Amino acid sequence: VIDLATITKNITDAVAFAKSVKDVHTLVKSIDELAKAIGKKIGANGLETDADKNAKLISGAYSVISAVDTKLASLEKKVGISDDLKGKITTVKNASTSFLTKAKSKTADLGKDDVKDADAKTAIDIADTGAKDKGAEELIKLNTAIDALLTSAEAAVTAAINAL
Amino acid sequence: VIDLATITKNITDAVAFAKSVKDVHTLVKSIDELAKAIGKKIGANGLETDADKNAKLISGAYSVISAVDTKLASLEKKVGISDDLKGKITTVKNASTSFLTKAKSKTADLGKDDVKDADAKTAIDIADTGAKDKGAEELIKLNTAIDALLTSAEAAVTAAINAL
Ligand code: NI
Ligand code: NI
Ligand code: NI
Ligand code: NI
Repeated sequence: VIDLATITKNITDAVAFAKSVKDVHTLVKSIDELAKAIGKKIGANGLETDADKNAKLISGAYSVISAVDTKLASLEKKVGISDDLKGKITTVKNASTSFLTKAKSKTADLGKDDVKDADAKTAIDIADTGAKDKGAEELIKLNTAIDALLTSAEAAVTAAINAL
Repeated sequence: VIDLATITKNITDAVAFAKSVKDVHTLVKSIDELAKAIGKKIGANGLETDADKNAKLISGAYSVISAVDTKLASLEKKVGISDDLKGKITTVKNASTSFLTKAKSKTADLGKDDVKDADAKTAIDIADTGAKDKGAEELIKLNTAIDALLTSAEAAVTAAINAL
């Protein structure tokens, strides 16, 4: 009296799902690395200060969240996910779309020839002490939503290993 | 007479190692998203063309690979890793150190007030049909090295679940 095939499939499934979620979490976290580059140039010894001219960096962030967005779109579709987890996915996807919509709507500010440090922070820096009025707020919401989904996905992996 | 607990620990350890590896592969792949942004502004409908002024975007990529490099430096140190995997990690960390070294070395090209698209491509765009002479070559190497590490890491997870 025991049971292995079903338990094995359950760990495989839960791990496969966590993989997709983890990949999305990494991408979102990575905007924090891009924010460190606001107003920075590559110099002889690493990043040094060279304020402003940030547009293409924000474009980078936008490109990354685009990929997040596309990945979640595809996750939303996976078969055999619990209603629960599908909901947590939708919350992330909504947050991601939100960020992209906000950024687009601030084209005049974020796409101009010289986006100043302050404004770049309002788009992509979650520790921004300024207004978070050009993406940052939406980025915080995304971070909260993906942290929730990842917590759930990893919980399932743990449960599937210990139900062993 | 199989030892549920040793099998369980091995799944857990292999999965935690893959988690770290996977997070590094995603950070490296993300450079491909950033490259899509070279010479693009955020516009009312998404990225649109706005040539050049790419320095801060390259800084972004630089920042991201710093994070990769740091993560691998920590991985290198994990206890209980097989010599084989350790070697596979070293190949990745070497490649990321290489990238940062090359970028730094091309400061006069990459940190100037107007880095043109072509140049940006030679740093951070692995499908660049131009020279790969300011980072791209090293980024391609990094890509190969982490793909190999990831393949190994994921193989171990599947072995660990299958050994079950
Ligand atoms: Ni300057
Ligand atoms: Ni997070
Ligand atoms: Ni322009
Ligand atoms: Ni790859």
